[PDB]
Amino acid sequence: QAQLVESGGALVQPGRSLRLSCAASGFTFRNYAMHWVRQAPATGLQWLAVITSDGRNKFYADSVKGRFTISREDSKNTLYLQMDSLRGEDTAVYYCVTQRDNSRDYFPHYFHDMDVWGQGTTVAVSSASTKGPSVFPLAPSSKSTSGGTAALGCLVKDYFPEPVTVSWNSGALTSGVHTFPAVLQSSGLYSLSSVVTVPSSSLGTQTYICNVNHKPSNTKVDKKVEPKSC
Amino acid sequence: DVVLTQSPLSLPVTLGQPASISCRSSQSLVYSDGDTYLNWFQQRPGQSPRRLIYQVSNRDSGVPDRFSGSGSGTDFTLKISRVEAEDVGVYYCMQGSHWPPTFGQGTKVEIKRTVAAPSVFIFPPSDEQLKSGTASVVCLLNNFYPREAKVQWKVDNALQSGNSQESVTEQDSKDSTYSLSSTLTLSKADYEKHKVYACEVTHQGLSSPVTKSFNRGEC
Repeated sequence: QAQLVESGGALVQPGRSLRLSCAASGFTFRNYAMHWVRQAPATGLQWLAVITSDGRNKFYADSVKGRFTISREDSKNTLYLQMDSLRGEDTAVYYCVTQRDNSRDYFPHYFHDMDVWGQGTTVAVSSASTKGPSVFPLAPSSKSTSGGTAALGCLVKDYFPEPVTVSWNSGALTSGVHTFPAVLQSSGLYSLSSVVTVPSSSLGTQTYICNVNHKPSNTKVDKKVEPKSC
Repeated sequence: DVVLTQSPLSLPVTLGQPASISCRSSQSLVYSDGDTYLNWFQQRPGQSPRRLIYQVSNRDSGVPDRFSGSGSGTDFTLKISRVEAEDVGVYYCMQGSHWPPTFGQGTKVEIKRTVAAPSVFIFPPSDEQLKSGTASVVCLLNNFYPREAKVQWKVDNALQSGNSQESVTEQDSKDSTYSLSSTLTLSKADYEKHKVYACEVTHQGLSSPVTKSFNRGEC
């Protein structure tokens, strides 16, 4: 049960620096070479860096060599990526990656497997401002009832950069949830809705709370969604 | 670096039918140990890639038997014997033979399923949003197929243009449907000048256009 959890994604002004972290669990961290890989439309999936199990050797992709630094702190089960001199084209989701197989624990065998991935952390490089979302209820009513189904949701409006996450009732409600892709408004701010479908008969008996997290602005909002009597 | 070219880039497949994805490499992927480090990955939206196949043809633990890999040298194939709903997503080949490890551009597997009419829902703006001077009206089309749908906003029977935005989900991994949001944005002033807010939906699965509407102040 090897697990990787990346942190640190944020909006960065062009030319500035950002450090990402990766917390490793469920495996003996010091026994594994560790990598960073990113994903964007411009780059596709692009390997960036590796550090050996013993920390002595590091290798880097041409695109980031001389700007990005990989390091590890085994006592903290943590991998780092120091990103300097950031550029628009560095805008991407950044993943921590390792492998289950460390049979041949040296170059180039730690490039063969790449089968343990984190959840990713989003880095945006732009001349723009961080803005936390406003969260508004999409109140259920007869107008959001269709046969045996009712819908309710939360509107997560006017934030920058991506991304936001939405849970419902702290994860007790997962069935019928659709969190829509964000759309960029004419203002240059993102907006999305998260909706959940419930039995039509359930309206007026249940408490619905959307849990919104905008890590780049360090914003968290719990918004209660109550029916409109119409 | 080694360039991997996938074909096709979009792969519509009928539920239960076979799928084949090609990966071609700029150079032989045979490494100096005589082994070929060509892997296939499975990525769902907002999810990380998940390895399915390693060293051309070896299935990872827990990977369904319907996934198989073949090929040699510069030409490789991922085959899905019978596509299931949970197979929707983007598939990537990856080579680790000649560092740096590189990935193909991704092939998006789209499921062709039976026609499903959307359920249509409308949401008035919140009092909280109106206090900030803006009104967002949201129309939801839930769990429909195919993706093609027309949403028109009417305010007091006035067809709106250029004041709404749509978002469509990726195909659902259980029922192979899409959902669509349409958001109409008005000033508080324009919102409170009109009574009837209506979402009109056209879809193959609907026998006639469906309207969901509310009267401001009733809701």
